[PDB]
Amino acid sequence: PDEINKLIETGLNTVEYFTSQQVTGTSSLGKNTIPPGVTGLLTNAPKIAIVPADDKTVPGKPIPNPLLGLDSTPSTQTVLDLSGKTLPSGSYKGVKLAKFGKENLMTRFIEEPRENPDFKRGRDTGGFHRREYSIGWVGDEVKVTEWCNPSCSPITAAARRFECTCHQCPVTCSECERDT
Amino acid sequence: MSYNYVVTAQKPTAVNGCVTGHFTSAEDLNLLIAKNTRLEIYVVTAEGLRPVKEVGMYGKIAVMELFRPKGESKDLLFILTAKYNACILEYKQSGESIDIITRAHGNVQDRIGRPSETGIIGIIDPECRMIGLRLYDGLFKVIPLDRDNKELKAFNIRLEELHVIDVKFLYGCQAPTICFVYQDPQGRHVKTYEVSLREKEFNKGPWKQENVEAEASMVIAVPEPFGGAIIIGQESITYHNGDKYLAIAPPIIKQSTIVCHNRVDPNGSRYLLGDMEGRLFMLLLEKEEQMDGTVTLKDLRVELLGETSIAECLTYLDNGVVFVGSRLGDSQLVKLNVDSNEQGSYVVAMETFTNLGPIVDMCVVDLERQGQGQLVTCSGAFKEGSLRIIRNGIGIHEHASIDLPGIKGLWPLRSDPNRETYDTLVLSFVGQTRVLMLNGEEVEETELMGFVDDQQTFFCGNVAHQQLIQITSASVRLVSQEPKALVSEWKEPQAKNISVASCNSSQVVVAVGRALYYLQIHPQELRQISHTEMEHEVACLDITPLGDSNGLSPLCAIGLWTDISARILKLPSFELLHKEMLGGEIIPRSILMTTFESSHYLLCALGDGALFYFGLNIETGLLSDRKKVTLGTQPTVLRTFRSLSTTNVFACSDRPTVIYSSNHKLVFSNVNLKEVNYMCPLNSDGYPDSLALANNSTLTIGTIDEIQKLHIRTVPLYESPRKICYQEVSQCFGVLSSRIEVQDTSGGTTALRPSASTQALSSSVSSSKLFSSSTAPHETSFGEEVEVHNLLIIDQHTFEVLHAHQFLQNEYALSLVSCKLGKDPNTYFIVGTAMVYPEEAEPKQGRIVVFQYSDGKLQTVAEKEVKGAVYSMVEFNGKLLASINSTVRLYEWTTEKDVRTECNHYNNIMALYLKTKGDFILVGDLMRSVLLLAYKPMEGNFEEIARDFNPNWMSAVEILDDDNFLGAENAFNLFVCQKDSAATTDEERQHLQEVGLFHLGEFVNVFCHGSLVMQNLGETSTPTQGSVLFGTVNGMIGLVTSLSESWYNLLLDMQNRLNKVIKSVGKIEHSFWRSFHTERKTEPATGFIDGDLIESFLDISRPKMQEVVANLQYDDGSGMKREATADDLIKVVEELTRIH
Amino acid sequence: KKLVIKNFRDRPRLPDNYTQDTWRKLHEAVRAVQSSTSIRYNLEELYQAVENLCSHKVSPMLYKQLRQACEDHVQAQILPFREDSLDSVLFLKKINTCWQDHCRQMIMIRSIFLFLDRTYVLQNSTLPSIWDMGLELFRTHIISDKMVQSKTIDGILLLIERERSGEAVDRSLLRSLLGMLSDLQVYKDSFELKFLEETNCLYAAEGQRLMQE
Ligand SMILES: [Zn+2]
Ligand SMILES: [Zn+2]
Repeated sequence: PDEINKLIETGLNTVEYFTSQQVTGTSSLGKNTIPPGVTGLLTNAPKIAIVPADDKTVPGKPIPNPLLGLDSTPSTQTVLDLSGKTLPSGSYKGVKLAKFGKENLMTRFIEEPRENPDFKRGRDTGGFHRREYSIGWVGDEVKVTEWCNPSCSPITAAARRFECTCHQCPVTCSECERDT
Repeated sequence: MSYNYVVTAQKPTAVNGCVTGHFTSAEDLNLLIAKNTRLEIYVVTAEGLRPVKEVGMYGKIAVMELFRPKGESKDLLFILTAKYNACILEYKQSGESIDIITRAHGNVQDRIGRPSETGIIGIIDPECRMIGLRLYDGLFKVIPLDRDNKELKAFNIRLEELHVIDVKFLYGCQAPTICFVYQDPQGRHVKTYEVSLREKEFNKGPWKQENVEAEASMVIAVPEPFGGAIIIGQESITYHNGDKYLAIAPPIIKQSTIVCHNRVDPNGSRYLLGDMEGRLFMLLLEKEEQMDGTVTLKDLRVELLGETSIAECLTYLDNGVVFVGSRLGDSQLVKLNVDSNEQGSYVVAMETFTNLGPIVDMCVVDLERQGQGQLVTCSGAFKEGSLRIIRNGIGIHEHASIDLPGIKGLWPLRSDPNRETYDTLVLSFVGQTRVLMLNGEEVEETELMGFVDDQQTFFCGNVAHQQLIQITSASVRLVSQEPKALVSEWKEPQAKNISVASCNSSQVVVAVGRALYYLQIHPQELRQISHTEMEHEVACLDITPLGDSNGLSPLCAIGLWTDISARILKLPSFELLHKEMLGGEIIPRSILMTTFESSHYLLCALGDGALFYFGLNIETGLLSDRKKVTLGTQPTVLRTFRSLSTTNVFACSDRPTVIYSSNHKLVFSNVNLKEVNYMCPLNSDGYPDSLALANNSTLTIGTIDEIQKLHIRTVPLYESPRKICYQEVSQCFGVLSSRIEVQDTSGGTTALRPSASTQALSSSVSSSKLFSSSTAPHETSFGEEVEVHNLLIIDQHTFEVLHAHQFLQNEYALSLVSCKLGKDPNTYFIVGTAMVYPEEAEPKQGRIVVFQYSDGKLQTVAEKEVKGAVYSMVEFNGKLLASINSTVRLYEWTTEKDVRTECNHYNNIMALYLKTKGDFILVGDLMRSVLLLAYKPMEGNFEEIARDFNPNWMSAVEILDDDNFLGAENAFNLFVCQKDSAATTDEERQHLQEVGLFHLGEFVNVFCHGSLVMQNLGETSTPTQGSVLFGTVNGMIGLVTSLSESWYNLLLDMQNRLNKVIKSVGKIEHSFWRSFHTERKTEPATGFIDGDLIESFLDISRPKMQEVVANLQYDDGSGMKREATADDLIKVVEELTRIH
Repeated sequence: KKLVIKNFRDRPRLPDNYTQDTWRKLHEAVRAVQSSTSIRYNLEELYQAVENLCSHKVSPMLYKQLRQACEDHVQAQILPFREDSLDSVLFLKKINTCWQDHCRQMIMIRSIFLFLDRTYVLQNSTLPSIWDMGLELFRTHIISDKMVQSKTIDGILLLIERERSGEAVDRSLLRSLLGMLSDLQVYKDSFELKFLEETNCLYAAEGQRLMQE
């Protein structure tokens, strides 16, 4: 839980942009803003806050480096050439973060659904899927693998797919579908 | 392998900037206005601004300041384009010539650099020794103001403070002092710097001040007398003068942000501040002489003046008259009362000028069905909300103008049987008349024997047998020419007064209540041929004779008052021939029979402002292909009048028009004028074949202009509009709107002011509870803004807000369309929305409502659901092709009356723009460019066909023809993709190449098929093909059309010839300006000919003309390879300027 | 290009009455459209009287006058209804004729003042059509802020409740009264709930009663 080393701008909803843009030539996304309701897990040395190195204290099939083009399957793959010339692909949020990451030594973000609530995501703070973000940047290329980490699992700079310590959690969530 | 043409149909109206000074002459006060690509120069005088010169730049005026360097008699203009095209200009006028000359020019673009936020800053030292340009980060480029820096070469210094906000040199200082505000982690510091041209670097400012206002936004540098710089923040102001530090926080600022300024005094005394929401402030720093040393500033304070337009630019002129350049509203001229009027408003509206932008959406429509589309556009933003109606109009050359406040009808006489030109004009006012004699070209008030003037005339003119006739409330009166005296006077048997009266050379008909008498005109007498009574009171008559007839009408048109009929009576008997019912609650108010091309028509016209017209055949005396249109809101009055060699009507009203037959079909041409109450032809000799018009304030004579220009009609909304559609059956429009409301502990949000949505007839809220599941945002409680979106149904004719359907809290409307689905015969208003919340990065919830304007109000028929925003939808072959976020769904309209998913496409980063031709769908992405989808009938689903492979941040998009797709992105450029024709591979078909690039300089918001020029399309060979209009944030409206390969080279060649002979207003190369340019690449230009250039050809001297066809040739489309002088191009250019 | 009239006598005007004598012909025309009388100035002349009288700076004071004319006539229409001769069916036909008339007599007016409505009032979102302006008056006093509401409502349901079980009730009388309520914008609010709240109740009973029966 930190506090000073967490000062950047929060952007607005997509639609807000869509709106503000039609009235002024000016289009805003060309600023170091982190998309609302999303947090980066990188303190090393919820705007931003420290987190456990990793965690063995529970199940945890790790997530394959996004770059080493490996198959996690239940997930989303976002490519983003930081120089045009090649079409981006994936999901909108994927792309957004992809760029926010690379431009700041940061590689992991967690998006707590708007629904409910330091970081005690476990028994109590459980019951429904969450969104995960792992990012890697070799050259102008950038790739992001995002997936769903059950509501009660922890949150670590370690990229892992968890199972379900709070046997209460869901099966398949809106985000999760389409993921292959 | 693709060719298009692009002309501007309307210069940009939004005002990017404005500056005052002495540019034209040392003794003249000037006002320079930057539109975008245009520069308007005015001159203060008294009532307003006098246009002196208006040039168009080849770039986006990014900076525009003036300076007075000792040596030059007057001021000079520094203008820096957005493509970093710098330059200085002088104003030279030698008689009939006025040139703005380039006294230097270059390009201050560095190949490296990082485009600072806060944009391009352009400043100048009061010592006028050099200019300063904060272009990229940490690099304050400097330019030497030496009288020989014609290339403008400049050096570039370093900055150890990357994030800078505002910068401005400081006055009265031995060495150029540069003050600015910069941000870092520890906050926003505000320091200074000394600059030297020899050492070519910074030395060190006289002071500094580590921690200052959290939200400092403007560095206001004060002149000689006081000195120092003021810092405007978001809630507190601070002034420094080296060793001076004050501060004040008037709660008046708390409300909103200040966004512009202007010093009112040649020395820090009084200033002007612009509020981000309309407010207008006046900040004064009450000076203070010590006791004998010098001047020291005492206390400063901010006091509210009132409300203006949303002031982008701000500039004081004279007598307390401030000019307010709005960018999302109408700019304006204001009076600064020193004597607070009612409601204590120091501000007082003087005058305003049209501002179409930002055009956020628009539809092409032809209400009259005459084959001439008009433009209704959702214009403007917040408070400046509005709709605009762009229509092609006719004008009037205004020969003369009197100041008559009360004309209630006017007629043209003829003093003597000898001369054939009028020489008189009778002007009726309320309880009286007045005869006017045209002494050649003058106006003196005579008197005429036979007539009265203590009564109010209803008619008067030259009847048969050298006699004049005056019908008034009291009686009709006959008079003589040569002898000139009263020679006969009818009258209502019992002193009753005439209510309605008709007349003409030979006959006369007048009404008295229901009583309707008929008189014939003979030698020294008014013979009373007949009399009759109608069931209801009469309200209009017209006995205009027709056919080959000899002045005698067999008929009498008429319109009555409770039954609301409009029949044609046979004269001698008043027998009935044709009785036509119409109206409902509004009566006829003006009528008139007439022959247009050779066909006779009868034209009644309600008090509504409606206008019926039938194909009245004189022979049988009956009418018969009943048509109808609407012209105004006030009861018009028809009046016939002849043109060059043809005849035609003239509908006087709030919206003046001019009926006539263009081709066995009626045509209406709103006259580019405001009100036009009464009118008559005027054939004086001093005024040849003219017209006489009277509004409520003035009588004016003049001839018809007849050179389409564009007329703009505006309907305020006081709340921002986002989309609009046209319902061809409910005769009303669809407009998604949106108002901003504040926070009030009570239970919540209250408005900010009335508006389209809060003040309408019917008005329902959404009772739909599909999201009542939870919905719990914990940021509502303390003052805040919150968009409330409504659907406004608007009346086609009156533009009154009929019904106002509100939406679910925190819900935004963003789609809209009027169509018919499946086998369902109705016609609905289908909306597309999204549930928006700041804590979310995007919407997960949204819906597709389906309405119907049954009558008086809406009625939610269908109501499907979906996860995420519905960025755009559109009627696709009966089916309903909408699109949510990454998804592109197709829907069906069952017999049960429901919409059910039926096909999808998820391969898009964000689908924002749709378009529908056949079974072809053109999709535009936020950044993934365009894609050509397709509906496979049999397959029952989607199939990508092609797609641009270049990353493009689409802004709008359109389908021109089967094979070409037009797109426009945030880069400010246009491009055209085309399905490859190398049908060799089945993969080289997955690609479509950008076969056209052009740099518009405008941020297009909407495109759309439709023209503004009278079409007359049967099979008519046109030089250009297709027609697409497009809206722009800057109010600019433009047009795009396709070309014959054969016409491209000529025009492309011609374009080139012109760029060599034409001086540029900054010595900027047209090839450069129009170069496709993004932060990424910078290709040239292609498949695009900007017609703006190819039109400046008709405005340059004839000598230069030939100096262009100079060896020019031409060969395909037509048989040639030989030269061609001007009179060839002129033909083409001219003939080509007809499509807009 | 300016212009001035030579010898603008500026004389055909010495006395003055053709104003307040026209405002008089209008008060009458109105008070006699209201209170079902017949006027004797026959419509068109009265119309032209407005169109001429109706010129900026004056139109505004005219509107206020035409408004307050009704404003007065309606408040007068209340008194009777504020009685107690209880047959919630007379009370109804009463209020219906009291509406069916105010209707045709605001339609009469509009036609006379057509010029004032479609000139001044129409050029003002601020100001309501003469029509809409009467609806707003017939609302404030009569169907609103009165026992009349809850006496018209409790009486409309009553008519239905009794058709939902074996009596007749004269469709017209209600199609009219309900229409009115609609035209007046108090339907889906001074009648809807109750109606439903009273239906999702009556039928609730029928369920049991009829299941067992
Ligand atoms: Zn999930
Ligand atoms: Zn779990």
